[PDB]
Formats: sequence, structure tokens, C-alpha cells
Amino acid sequence: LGIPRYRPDKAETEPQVGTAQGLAWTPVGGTLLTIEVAAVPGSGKLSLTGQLGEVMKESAQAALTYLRAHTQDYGLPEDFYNKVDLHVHVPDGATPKDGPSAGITMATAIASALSRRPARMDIAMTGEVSLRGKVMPIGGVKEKLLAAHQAGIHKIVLPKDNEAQLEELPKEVLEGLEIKLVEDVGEVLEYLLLPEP
Amino acid sequence: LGIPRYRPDKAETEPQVGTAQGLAWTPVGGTLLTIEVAAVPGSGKLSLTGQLGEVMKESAQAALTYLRAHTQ
Amino acid sequence: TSLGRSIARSMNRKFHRISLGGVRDEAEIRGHRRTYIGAMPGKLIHAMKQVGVINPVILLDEIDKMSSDWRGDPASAMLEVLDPEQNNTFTDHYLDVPYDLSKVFFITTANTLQTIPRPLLDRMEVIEIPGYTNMEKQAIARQY
Amino acid sequence: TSLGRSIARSMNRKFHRISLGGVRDEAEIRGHRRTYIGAMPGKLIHAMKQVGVINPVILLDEIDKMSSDWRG
Ligand SMILES: Nc1ncnc2c1ncn2[C@@H]1O[C@H](COP(=O)(O)OP(=O)(O)O)[C@@H](O)[C@H]1O
Repeated sequence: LGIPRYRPDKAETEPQVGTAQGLAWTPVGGTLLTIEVAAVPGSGKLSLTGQLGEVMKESAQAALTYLRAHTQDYGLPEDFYNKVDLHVHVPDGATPKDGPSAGITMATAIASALSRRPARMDIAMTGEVSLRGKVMPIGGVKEKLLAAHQAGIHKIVLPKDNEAQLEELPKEVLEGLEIKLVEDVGEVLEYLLLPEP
Repeated sequence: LGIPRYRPDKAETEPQVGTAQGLAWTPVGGTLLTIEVAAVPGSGKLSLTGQLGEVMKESAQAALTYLRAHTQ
Repeated sequence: TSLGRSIARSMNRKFHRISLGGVRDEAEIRGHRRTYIGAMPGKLIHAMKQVGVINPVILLDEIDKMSSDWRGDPASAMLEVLDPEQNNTFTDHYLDVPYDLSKVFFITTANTLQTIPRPLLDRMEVIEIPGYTNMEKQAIARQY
Repeated sequence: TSLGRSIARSMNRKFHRISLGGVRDEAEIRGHRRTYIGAMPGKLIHAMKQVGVINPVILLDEIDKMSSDWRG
């Protein structure tokens, strides 16, 4: 055939700061979104690209809210809401999944961008962020885990309240992928960053 | 049917420490509007989210003034 | 723009220039919603409408003179423009189909590098065109 | 304008002028695509129409009295 259809495994995914390999849901087979964010010193203006629906803007605002609450836990700038702009790029427009496509993914991506600390690969994370830092359970985790296995990633952290879904899916999928239970975005902050802080 | 799709008889709901439960009405029947409020330190402005009109803003500001007259 | 003409003579494509200075609105570079008579797209879209080939030589004019008084920067749309594979994700408001600007070879112009919008500061190669001497000006006068 | 008239007389071609000032849109110069009765081109086509020669001396009046807010 010639050129491979997709980029080589673990080649398109490298440990970087602005990248965010977040699981996504699509009607004709799940995929994974490489979310990119640009955070270098500015004035606090928010930017979105990719024919996005507005719901991602509130998800980003919730992410900024959470960062403004636990800023000093990881060395983030003391007064950054008035000194740094955020420019987020999403490879697709929006997902049919109502609410944010992946809230904790964007929150951790923006936290990494502000901290300028590379995000770990070999882990794909999806879930909806809340202003109180609570990872609300997400539906349709089946295709999420299927695409994650197709992504070559075995470590997939999921919302804590989705733990019951870890008993309804077939064992052919659950056992092949490592799963952690999380409820606070601060928990996955240490699990999607190269350094502990 | 599998796992309970919905939360059990509500004696212990999700951890609620910054948010409050709320009754309301919709064309599809009543719901539970657990309103989430985040108190981020800043420049003392109101930043509503959830595509809310200014009527929601004036309700919020009425609450704000009520606490501003009952601070201590 | 003479360098642009020389480049388009080398590639034998069609050359074009569009002004970008004095732009204060994102809706000036992006399109407008279908909310009035004759809703208009962005400047780049109509400039493409001027051309008839999807791989011309196109030139920007003072990209460093962007402006925006509300949230978001014009550098975001221009960054979408930067990557030819991301060009297929073009922002639009009159049309909704992202155009394929991948084969549209973009060459840029900014009289001041430090006023270029800092989201567009990555992936810039400052080819500093220098000033000209008395003898150099004499020569280019006697020749061009 | 009288200078323009003198110039046109010297060139012996019929003078004309059009008050292009006070035009607030691109539509009054390009018209619009004809799709209804009362489909009208721009001012320049009017000027060339009422001057029945292909080489007039048109005076763009008040060219610095335009505005650009809508319709191009
Ligand atoms: N060494 C030179 N440096 C700059 N300009 C030159 C030189 N030699 C000749 N020229 C002439 O100077 C002109 C510059 O015009 P233009 O391209 O409109 O300037 P700009 O693109 O900076 O607005 C060109 O038409 C070109 O023929």
C-alpha cells in the first residue's frame, strides 16, 4: 500500500508540555484527541480554535478555576489570571457527548502548560471536570477503553464514580487495560506530569 | 438491569462542600439543580457560567447583597 | 512584495497581496454570521475567491499589526493557518467548511518582529532585510 | 470641480462627477448580485452609464468622506 495510514505507535505521542492525549468518543469508532495548549506570559485572555462549541470554553474556565484554587500545590504562578493567556487547540470541532468532551484532560493540560512540565505518555485520560475539582462520572467508557487499547495505551485513569462500570464491561477489555480511580483533579495532576510537582 | 444507573435513595449523595442542591421545573419534569459556586480569589467580580441571563445575575447579586449585609 | 513577485516568478504561480495592518477585529479576519444582507467572510477567504487556483503564492502585509480588544487573539486563527495539515481546520463564520489552505504557500511580512502576536512567535524565521548604503542605492537606482 | 471641468475641456472630453462621499458600504460601489426587482449596480456604473462615452473624465467627489462598518 505504501505510507502507513496512521502515525507510528508511540511516535505521534511524545512526552511534551502542551500536548494532551485525551480519549474521545465518536459515533463510528472511538478515537483519541491530541489536545494542544499554548501558555506563555500574557494578560489573561482565553483563546479557542477548531470550530469548537462553546462548552469547551466553560470547561477551560472550570480548569482555570481549579488551578486558581490549588495554585501553590505545584508551583504555578501566584498571580497568573492577569499575566498569562491560554490558547487551546482541539483537533476536532466538538463531540456528540453532551457536556465537556474531556474536562480533566484539558485541566491537566492547562496545568502542565502553566507549569511547563511535560505530560506523561503511555497514559490516556478522559473525564468531565467540575468547578469543585470533582471528576463526575462519564458515560460511554466502552469505546473510550477500546480506542485507548487501539491507541497502544494500557494505563487509562477514569473517574472514581465510574468504578461500577468496571463490573459491567466484558473482562476481555477490563483486564487488558490498567485503570485507576480518581475523584479530584489534583489526584490526576500528579499522574499526568513528568515531575511530582 | 446491571449496576444502578442512578444514585440510590439519597441518604448520602456526592460530596457537596462548595455546591448546594436545588429544586426546579422543566418541560421534561422536575430535576435537581445542584448549583456549583466557586469562590476563586480575584478582583471581586461575578462570572456566571451556564449561558444564564441577567435575571439569574440579579438573583445572584441579591444573594450577594444579603450576605454583604450579614457578613460577620 | 518584490521578493514575493520574484518567488512567484520562480514557482510560476499566481501572486497576491492582502493588507493585515490596522485590523482590530477577529471578525475582520474571520467571517461574519449569516445575520444580515450580504454577510461577508474574512479577508483571506475573499482573497482566495479572487484567485482561481488552490496553490498560489500569497503574501501577507504587516501581520505584526494585529489587534483585539476582547478575549482571543488573531494569532490563533493565523496559527491554524500556519500548519498546512491544520489549514484544513480553517476558522470560518460565513462559510462553515474549513478551506484547504495546505497548498496555498504562505509568505509573511512584518515590519516589526517584536510586535508580531506572540502566539505566532513560534515557527518564525526572521530574514532581516537590512538597510541600504549610498553606493547600494546608487546601484539599484542605475539598475532597477 | 471647476479645475476638473477645465481639465476635461482642455482634453475635450465630457466632464462628470459623482458624490462618492457619504457612502457607508462597499455595496454602493459594487452593487449586489441581481435577485429581485430594483437590482442596482454601484455608483461608478451609474456614472459611466449617464456618460455615453467609454473615455470620460470622472471626478470622484469627496473620496475622503466614506465610512466602512457593514456590507463590506
Ligand atoms: N536591493 C534592493 N532592495 C530593496 N529594493 C530594491 C532593491 N533593488 C531594487 N529594488 C526595488 O525596490 C522596489 C521596492 O518596492 P516594493 O516591493 O513595493 O517595497 P515593499 O515590498 O517593501 O513595500 C522594488 O520594486 C524593487 O524593484
